[PDB]
Amino acid sequence: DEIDAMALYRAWQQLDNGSCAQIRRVSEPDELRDIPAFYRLVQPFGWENPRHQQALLRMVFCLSAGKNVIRHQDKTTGISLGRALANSGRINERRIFQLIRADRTADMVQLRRLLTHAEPVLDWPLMARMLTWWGKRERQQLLEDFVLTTNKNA
Amino acid sequence: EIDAMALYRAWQQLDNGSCAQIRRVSEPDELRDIPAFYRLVQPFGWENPRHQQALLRMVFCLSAGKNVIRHQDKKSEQTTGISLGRALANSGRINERRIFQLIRADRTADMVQLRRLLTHAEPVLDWPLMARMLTWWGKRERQQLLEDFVLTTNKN
Amino acid sequence: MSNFINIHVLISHSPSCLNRDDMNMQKDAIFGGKRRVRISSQSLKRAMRKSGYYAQNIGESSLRTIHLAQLRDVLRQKLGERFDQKIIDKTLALLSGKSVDEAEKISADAVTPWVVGEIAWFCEQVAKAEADNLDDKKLLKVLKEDIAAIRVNLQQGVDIALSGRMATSGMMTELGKVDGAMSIAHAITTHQVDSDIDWFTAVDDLQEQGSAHLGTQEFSSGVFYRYANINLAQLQENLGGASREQALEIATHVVHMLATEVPGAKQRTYAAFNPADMVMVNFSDMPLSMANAFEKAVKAKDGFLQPSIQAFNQYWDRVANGYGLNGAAAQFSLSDVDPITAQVKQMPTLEQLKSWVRNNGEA
Amino acid sequence: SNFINIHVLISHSPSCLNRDDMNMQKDAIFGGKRRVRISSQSLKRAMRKSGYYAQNIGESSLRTIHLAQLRDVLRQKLGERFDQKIIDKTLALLSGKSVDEAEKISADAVTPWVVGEIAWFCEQVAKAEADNLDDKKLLKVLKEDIAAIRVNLQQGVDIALSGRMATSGMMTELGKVDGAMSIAHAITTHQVDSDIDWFTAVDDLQEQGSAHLGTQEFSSGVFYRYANINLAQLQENLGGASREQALEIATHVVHMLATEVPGAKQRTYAAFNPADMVMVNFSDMPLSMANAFEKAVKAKDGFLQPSIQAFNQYWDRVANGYGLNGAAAQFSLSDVDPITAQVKQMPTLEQLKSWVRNNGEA
Amino acid sequence: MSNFINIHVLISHSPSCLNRDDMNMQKDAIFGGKRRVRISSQSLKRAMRKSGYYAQNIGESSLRTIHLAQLRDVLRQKLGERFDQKIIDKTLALLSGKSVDEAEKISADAVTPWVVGEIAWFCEQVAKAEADNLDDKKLLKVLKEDIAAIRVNLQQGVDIALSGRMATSGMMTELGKVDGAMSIAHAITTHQVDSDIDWFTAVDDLQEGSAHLGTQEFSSGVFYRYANINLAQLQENLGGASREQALEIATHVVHMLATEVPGAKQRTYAAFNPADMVMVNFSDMPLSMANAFEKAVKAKDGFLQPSIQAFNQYWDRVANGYGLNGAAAQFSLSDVDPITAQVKQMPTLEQLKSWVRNNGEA
RNA sequence: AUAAACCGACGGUAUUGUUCAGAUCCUGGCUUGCCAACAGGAGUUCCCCGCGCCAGCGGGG
Repeated sequence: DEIDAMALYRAWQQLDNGSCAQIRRVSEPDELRDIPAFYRLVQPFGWENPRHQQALLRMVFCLSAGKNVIRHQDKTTGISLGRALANSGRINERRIFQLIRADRTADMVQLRRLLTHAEPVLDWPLMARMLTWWGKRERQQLLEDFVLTTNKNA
Repeated sequence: EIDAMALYRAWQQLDNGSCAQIRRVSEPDELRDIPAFYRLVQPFGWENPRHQQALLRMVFCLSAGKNVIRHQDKKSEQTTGISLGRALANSGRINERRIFQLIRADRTADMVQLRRLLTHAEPVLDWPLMARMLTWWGKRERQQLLEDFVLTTNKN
Repeated sequence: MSNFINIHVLISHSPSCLNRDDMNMQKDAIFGGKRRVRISSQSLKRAMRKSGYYAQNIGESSLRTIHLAQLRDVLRQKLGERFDQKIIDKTLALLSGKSVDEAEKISADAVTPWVVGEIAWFCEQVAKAEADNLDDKKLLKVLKEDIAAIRVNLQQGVDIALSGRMATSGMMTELGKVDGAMSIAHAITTHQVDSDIDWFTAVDDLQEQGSAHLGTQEFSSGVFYRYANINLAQLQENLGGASREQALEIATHVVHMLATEVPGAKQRTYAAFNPADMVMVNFSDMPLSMANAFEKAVKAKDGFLQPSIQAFNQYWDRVANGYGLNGAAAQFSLSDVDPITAQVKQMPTLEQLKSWVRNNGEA
Repeated sequence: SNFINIHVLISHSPSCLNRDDMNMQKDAIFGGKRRVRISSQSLKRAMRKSGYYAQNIGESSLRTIHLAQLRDVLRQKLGERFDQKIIDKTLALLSGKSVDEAEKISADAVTPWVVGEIAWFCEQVAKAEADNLDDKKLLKVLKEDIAAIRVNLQQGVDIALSGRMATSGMMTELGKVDGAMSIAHAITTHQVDSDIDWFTAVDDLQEQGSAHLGTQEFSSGVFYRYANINLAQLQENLGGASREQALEIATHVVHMLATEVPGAKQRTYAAFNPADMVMVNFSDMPLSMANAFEKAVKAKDGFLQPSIQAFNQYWDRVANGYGLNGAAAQFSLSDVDPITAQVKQMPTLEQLKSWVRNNGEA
Repeated sequence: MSNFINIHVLISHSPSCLNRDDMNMQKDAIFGGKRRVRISSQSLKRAMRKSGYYAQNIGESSLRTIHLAQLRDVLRQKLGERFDQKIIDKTLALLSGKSVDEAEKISADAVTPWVVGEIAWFCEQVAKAEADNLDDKKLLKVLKEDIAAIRVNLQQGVDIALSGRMATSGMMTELGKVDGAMSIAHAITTHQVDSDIDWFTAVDDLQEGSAHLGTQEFSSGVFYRYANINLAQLQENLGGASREQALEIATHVVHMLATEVPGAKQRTYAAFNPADMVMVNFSDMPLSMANAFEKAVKAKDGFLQPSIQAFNQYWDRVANGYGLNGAAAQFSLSDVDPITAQVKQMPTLEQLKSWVRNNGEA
């Protein structure tokens, strides 16, 4: 039983402009593997255990949108990514259809572009767990949350 | 179907003439031109092409010098041997940005850079590990090299 | 092996939207656990019926409708100089089961394919009621004996002889039931597809340039695999005992259409007018689809086309050798390839392939 | 061994080879997971009504049962229940040629349903001789029955292999002919993602236009067909009967399983796919290999390959544990192979049928 | 072999962003498993309509809008001296429904292309309708008789005759539905493109210290544009116009497709490049040469030359395999020797245009 | 040879027509890669042919 802490987020907040600049300048998570500042960032949590590597790549990749793109808000349960993107009001549901139909690296890319455009508020550990698994049910649940919230706030 | 450490040993025992012929080479493709290479690498992989590229890489690295790459067996406490990244980091003479450029290089170029690093580093490492990484030399191996270096410096 | 003729087509399409959902999304289907873009077989069929090539080489297509109030006017226009309006009304009334009122709008049970030739024929046959009066059920019983005589008039149909029809009401439920004769599959891509979205706007000349919410249109390119199959005997029967050679000519027309015709959906704005890159035809005792050649979604080496051709040929070799099939098999490809094996004869042009079909695979 | 086991893995392109009363694909829950199903009756009809069946079984040399050959035996099997004169009367009414006139070819054994029916006829002509209605008078009232058995006496192999024809003039309990081949429900080896085709019907006279809407469920998938053949029962219902002939029929069954497909919506979806794998194995007891896919197969590179793999891997550990023994042969279109030998690998289907025809001997 | 005229254009563009997303992303499309930079057909068409060349050689473009309140005032201004305002209001109300007047904002269902000529003609008709007290239904019945007379007005609004018009409300649903006549594809690059990212800043002249940041996606690329004109449909849409009259419009479309570039980000990315290849061929069946680049072209000496080469080779393969469709003519600025011989090589563009004017002859 | 046996849920169907994502923007300022160094000991140079041979000289590849 090993969980990635929320400390990562805090670390990302506290990290210098240089390394964050190196990280933001990235197209794909493998190119995130390419840069050293990433390894220096993600070691404590950590990177040296392959069970965690994919999850860390996704999480850090999403955070790489910007220092204050993903806004953490404490909670019964906190606001989910679907609810967040829906509350933002800037996102069109078709692009989320795209997101659910995307494959491998592409989806993450599509996800990042959304975050930058959304400036969402959400409970970071939830998004962290969903990125940890990112199965079919995470996708489906994301779309469900978005559609239901948008339908409930129209 | 795997290349042994014997090659390294062979490289150690080979005379100065052939070593001189091999050492003065710019690219791994240019290594094909000289016969002493064929004589050296004959037992291990020719004519099975699956090893050829790898061999070209390995010998090329070895072509850095007779005692540039210092071999050290893995300690029973170590569980894994000292890696190329950890070696280059421990040497202290190498700057990380050149390993960045090493990860950004393509085909022959990277080997050119790698050899140039070894001569400047005089690293100690477990040769089978370096051989194993050189056999494939995929993106993951490169990135792993960088991992070892950066992580070694940051942690120690 | 010479009753069924199998048509396989590999055709690559540039970015387009050839068939839509109820949400205006690209029709898709899951094959081998991977998403494939799909084109409806009904779409291909109608695309063929309403094509210019069909009009030039096969003839006039059937008129499918429920509106008998318009159909009576059409039939009165095209058959008025040959028959009396009351006779036509009684004819259409007998066939459909509804009554021709001279009203504005009376509808049928469902969409029905009508061919004017067989209707004229039924006018001639119901003109025998102008003779010594037979009861309509009597006349029906008379017509029941010789169905072939009715199917001879279906040579002005053919699309009905190919795709069949079903009647629920009228006299057509007992005289117009056509079963065969062409089995066509839904065109699916040989590879996995992630559909793109066109985010468009509409500039208002009296307000724009200004802000606006955007619209979406799902589109994608892809290498489609079309399959068709013709039961020659059933076609001959459907045309009233027509000769085999005739059925083979029609078959060649089907080959050409399946190789060239593309559904006109979104073509004004996307224009994916691409010809087939491969067309193979093989005669067999039993229908055979090569869809399982793409059960494992082909992955792009130099595009999706070449590995699709390659996979197709490999799977065809495996199946052919495994089940000991002996055609009568010919392949036409635009690309230079390494295909095999004898005797799947390579045809340099499409017309040579069609000619090879016309001569019953021996040419 | 007495039983022949036929296992087929066959992939189908997007289609709908079997519907329920609400125009939806037939399914079945296996291992807690939904599987698309093709009912056994659909497969068995697709076989029994096929042209191959009509060629190799509809026109077999053993389809005609000549009653004149069964003169002696029928006399000694029914001598306990009826008198000889009654039997001779019945045969004379059924053939209908009286003379004996020994064919010089008197059979050794008789098919059960035959003695079952002609016994009934014996009873009827007995009570008819007691009433008494003359031969013509009673032959008038037994017309449909006599014709009904007369058509059945010319379809021996069809009845022996597939059973009676759901409307055969059979009455007695022995007239209930089962077997000799058992066809199982074909289920998918994996969990299926069903697609919904959303179609319209264009009106050529109002293309503006209000569209006629409709839906139809369809799905592609790798199905596992199972079937078995009871050779003893096949020999008994053709009795007869040499084992070699029964094997010769078994080959036809193998071929039909490897090739034949139901015709449901094949005019619009055309799932004319051939079997990608088929294994035959002799046994003292019939066993399906369905539990190979009890845990739903998940797609690595398609559903076909991991299905083949799952099947073989199941056969490896499970085969010897159960009473499978030998012998077995497998015809497929793709490696790998089962690590276990004693399962001969056949390059073509014809070699496999030839293997079956020689009682599994190499 | 002369109803359809096919236009193929190869045009190379310097680093730019000619078509954008709603998120400042370059429009793209996946072809042959590779990403291509895309320019939407709508962008090309509008880029043609609002071009000065169109204004000089074809005429005035249509007014596409929903705001019937603005259009009311416009029609009152341009048709004020020729017609009564009572008639204009009623006409506009009849075509869409139902403006009347005095409303600050009247909006139709969707953006509609309006030409003032059609509206004036309709005013001439409804004037008679008001004179003889014809019911609007009867007026519709009369107008529906001769649609060609309505289509004659599209000579002052050719972009509708080329791009078509859809109507939902008003009488336009019965009289204004226009099909064809020009089919244009989305422009895609013949090669794979990894889009570059420009990292720009905004210097505050009142501060020397911290950085601003901005990202703009851009790329250079060799685009393949395909167009197709159905001449018969074009003549029909213009009210039975002569073929000679349609071919001129066709030539103008060739010129615009060869020269016109969308004005997106051209102030910062001046990508004003002419086409390097323009081939036009007459066929009775529409043919796109997009599959020449399914196998994405790889740069030898740039992308342009191997694009021309691949194009020519594919055209040769299609020509040989499917037979020669009809007359063909090519115009290039490149050092590439053509391989197929049945295509007339044109030194200059105006010679190609002249070749098209004469129906593909000399 | 089991509420078993024998045992199709079947046939018919375009989802279609219209649509720029547009306009504004320096990534700027500061940096030695320096210190030490014979390439010299060595006649091996792998296969034939001719003539010598306390020596070796040649001809081909």
